Amino acid sequence: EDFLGCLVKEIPPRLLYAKSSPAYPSVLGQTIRNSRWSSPDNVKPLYIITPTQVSHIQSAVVCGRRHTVRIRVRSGGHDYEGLSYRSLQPETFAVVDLNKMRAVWVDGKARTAWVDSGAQLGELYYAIYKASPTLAFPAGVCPTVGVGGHFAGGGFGMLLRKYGIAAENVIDVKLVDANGKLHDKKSMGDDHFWAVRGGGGESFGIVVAWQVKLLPVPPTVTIFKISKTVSEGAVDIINKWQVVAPQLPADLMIRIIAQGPKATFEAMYLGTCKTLTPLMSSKFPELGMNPSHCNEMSWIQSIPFVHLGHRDALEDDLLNRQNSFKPFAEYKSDYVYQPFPKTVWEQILNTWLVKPGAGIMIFDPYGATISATPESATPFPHRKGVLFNIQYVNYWFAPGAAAAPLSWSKDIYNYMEPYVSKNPRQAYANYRDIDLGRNEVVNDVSTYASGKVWGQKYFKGNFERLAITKGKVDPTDYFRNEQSIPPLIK
Ligand SMILES: *Cc1cc2c(nc3c(=O)[nH]c(=O)nc-3n2C[C@H](O)[C@H](O)[C@H](O)COP(=O)(O)OP(=O)(O)OC[C@H]2O[C@@H](n3cnc4c(N)ncnc43)[C@H](O)[C@@H]2O)c(*)c1C
Ligand SMILES: [Br-]
Ligand SMILES: [Br-]
Ligand SMILES: [Br-]
Ligand SMILES: [Br-]
Ligand SMILES: [Br-]
Ligand SMILES: [Br-]
Ligand SMILES: [Br-]
Ligand SMILES: [Br-]
Ligand SMILES: [Br-]
Ligand SMILES: [Br-]
Ligand SMILES: [Br-]
Ligand SMILES: [Br-]
Ligand SMILES: [Br-]
Ligand SMILES: [Br-]
Ligand SMILES: [Br-]
Ligand SMILES: [Br-]
Ligand SMILES: [Br-]
Ligand SMILES: [Br-]
Ligand SMILES: [Br-]
Ligand SMILES: [Br-]
Ligand SMILES: [Br-]
Ligand SMILES: [Br-]
Ligand SMILES: [Br-]
Ligand SMILES: [Br-]
Ligand SMILES: [Br-]
Ligand SMILES: [Br-]
Ligand SMILES: [Br-]
Ligand SMILES: [Br-]
Ligand SMILES: [Br-]
Ligand SMILES: [Br-]
Ligand SMILES: [Br-]
Ligand SMILES: [Br-]
Ligand SMILES: [Br-]
Ligand SMILES: [Br-]
Ligand SMILES: [Br-]
Ligand SMILES: [Br-]
Ligand SMILES: [Br-]
Ligand SMILES: [Br-]
Ligand SMILES: [Br-]
Ligand SMILES: [Br-]
Ligand SMILES: [Br-]
Ligand SMILES: [Br-]
Ligand SMILES: [Br-]
Ligand SMILES: [Br-]
Ligand SMILES: [Br-]
Ligand SMILES: [Br-]
Ligand SMILES: [Br-]
Ligand SMILES: [Br-]
Ligand SMILES: [Br-]
Ligand SMILES: [Br-]
Ligand SMILES: [Br-]
Ligand SMILES: [Br-]
Ligand SMILES: [Br-]
Ligand SMILES: [Br-]
Ligand SMILES: [Br-]
Ligand SMILES: [Br-]
Ligand SMILES: [Br-]
Ligand SMILES: [Br-]
Ligand SMILES: [Br-]
Ligand SMILES: [Br-]
Ligand SMILES: [Br-]
Ligand SMILES: [Br-]
Ligand SMILES: [Br-]
Ligand SMILES: [Br-]
Ligand SMILES: [Br-]
Ligand SMILES: [Br-]
Ligand SMILES: [Br-]
Ligand SMILES: [Br-]
Ligand code: NA
Ligand code: NA
Repeated sequence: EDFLGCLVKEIPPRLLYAKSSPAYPSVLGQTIRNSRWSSPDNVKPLYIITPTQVSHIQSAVVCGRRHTVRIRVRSGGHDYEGLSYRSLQPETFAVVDLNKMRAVWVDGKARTAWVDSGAQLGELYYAIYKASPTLAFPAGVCPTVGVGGHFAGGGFGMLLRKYGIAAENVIDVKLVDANGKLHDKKSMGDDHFWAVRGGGGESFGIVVAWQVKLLPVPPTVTIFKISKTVSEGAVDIINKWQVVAPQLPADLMIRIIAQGPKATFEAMYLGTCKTLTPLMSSKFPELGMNPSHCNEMSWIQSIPFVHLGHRDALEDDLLNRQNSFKPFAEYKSDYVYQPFPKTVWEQILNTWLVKPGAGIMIFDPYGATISATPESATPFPHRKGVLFNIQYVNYWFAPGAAAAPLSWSKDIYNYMEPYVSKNPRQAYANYRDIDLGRNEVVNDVSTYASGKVWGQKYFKGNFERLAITKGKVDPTDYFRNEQSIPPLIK
């Protein structure tokens, strides 16, 4: 009653929910993306707060501090492990859900915008579009991903080779810290501002809004999706790709989707078919790309096209808060610095991707701008020398059929170990993977040593600076989860 008592004093009760409340279950599930985490055996928050004003957030944090109830913040709910709305083990926590704070204010001529953390990527992209056909912002591919978690974890998509990650294009934030104080860049100091942009969600306070710079794109971009089965010589072509793709011009990204003995080469080119074809002919003719393969469209139209395959449905695809896609999902990731021997590609395509419960593998090439940024200039370390990133995606759709796909994710990660990065085995923070390791808690504080185990995988040489920053802004580890930066102090 103590915490709840505090909340009602400053926050409109229509914005507060207890498990008792009749609307609680729908408020909880509304942005859950993973059916694994909605089943009733999952630990649920004691309370849910849905602020509409920043002062509501400040009040929630103050109350939380005063009555020692911890807060997990949720924006888009896409956390792979569900850590924005569940804990792994029993504990008492409130979720602050930001889905009602979703405004996007674009300043077209200044090429900047303020975006609320509760807005979804689709909404941010659309608002930029309404302002200018030739402005863009380099973030992820999924339109329902929340801005808050995405930017905090770094965030990258089809513009990553041109402009880098979403986080390194943030010029200001509005943040509520572990004491309910509201900061921006001017008032928070450098480590905190460095850490919050890429150092992972939750750990560095609740970001209310982000100011971004908007970047130029041509009025026309070109997409292609070219498939090659192993019969068509996939293994030979993908073997070339791993060396060529990272050093293609920054205007050209070619990623690979593979879900059987067949590679799909998905490309975004910031230019026309006219100029892409000779470039392909010159730099990667092994693909056999020709003008029939070109899809010219605006940058904004490329967003639903890349994720769905649709070309027609702009407002529907970018502005959607229905969420009927709640699969059971498991994810892992890897980084690759030196080329695979062609035999590994053969095993992947012919053997591993044809197993029971086998998943999907996505290959994003780096190099160019993302790899130009020094490794420590942001908390995101996977930069110079990276050929490509790998995501291992596993979907299933029935509650009892978990064992085989889980077993495949585990088995293929083991298989790949010799061929991917090591000491540490690097991983992408926004592809959250609890099997990389979790925090131990001693005297109600996350330990540095337990945090180090996964932390060096996500953040490499930047982990210690993140922990020191944490130590400065949240020494009592108020804002934490099972995989959040532990405070390092003396
Ligand atoms: C579901 C999904 C995820 C995707 C998809 N595609 C991606 C892509 O093309 N590029 C990427 O870089 N990442 C992609 N991902 C992963 C997402 O980027 C991550 O899953 C994001 O972390 C998701 O953000 P969000 O939807 O906001 O997730 P939440 O569960 O709300 O938060 C995650 C994490 O961060 C903390 N957090 C949330 N909100 C805040 C604020 N305002 N301030 C600080 N910290 C915050 C949460 O506590 C939690 O720990 C494609 C798809 C379909
Ligand atoms: Br109080
Ligand atoms: Br009210
Ligand atoms: Br209610
Ligand atoms: Br419930
Ligand atoms: Br709500
Ligand atoms: Br649900
Ligand atoms: Br998910
Ligand atoms: Br519970
Ligand atoms: Br406000
Ligand atoms: Br207060
Ligand atoms: Br107390
Ligand atoms: Br506490
Ligand atoms: Br567990
Ligand atoms: Br779990
Ligand atoms: Br735990
Ligand atoms: Br201006
Ligand atoms: Br602005
Ligand atoms: Br308009
Ligand atoms: Br995304
Ligand atoms: Br979607
Ligand atoms: Br800046
Ligand atoms: Br504000
Ligand atoms: Br304040
Ligand atoms: Br401020
Ligand atoms: Br400043
Ligand atoms: Br100031
Ligand atoms: Br600081
Ligand atoms: Br994260
Ligand atoms: Br700027
Ligand atoms: Br341009
Ligand atoms: Br053009
Ligand atoms: Br196509
Ligand atoms: Br094809
Ligand atoms: Br082969
Ligand atoms: Br070839
Ligand atoms: Br190479
Ligand atoms: Br080249
Ligand atoms: Br270029
Ligand atoms: Br042409
Ligand atoms: Br040509
Ligand atoms: Br050739
Ligand atoms: Br066309
Ligand atoms: Br178009
Ligand atoms: Br066009
Ligand atoms: Br349209
Ligand atoms: Br909708
Ligand atoms: Br490697
Ligand atoms: Br290397
Ligand atoms: Br098998
Ligand atoms: Br460098
Ligand atoms: Br720095
Ligand atoms: Br290197
Ligand atoms: Br490089
Ligand atoms: Br299934
Ligand atoms: Br099974
Ligand atoms: Br399951
Ligand atoms: Br099995
Ligand atoms: Br090894
Ligand atoms: Br190591
Ligand atoms: Br490791
Ligand atoms: Br693992
Ligand atoms: Br513990
Ligand atoms: Br204690
Ligand atoms: Br404890
Ligand atoms: Br240590
Ligand atoms: Br390291
Ligand atoms: Br590093
Ligand atoms: Br470190
Ligand atoms: Na290494
Ligand atoms: Na997982």
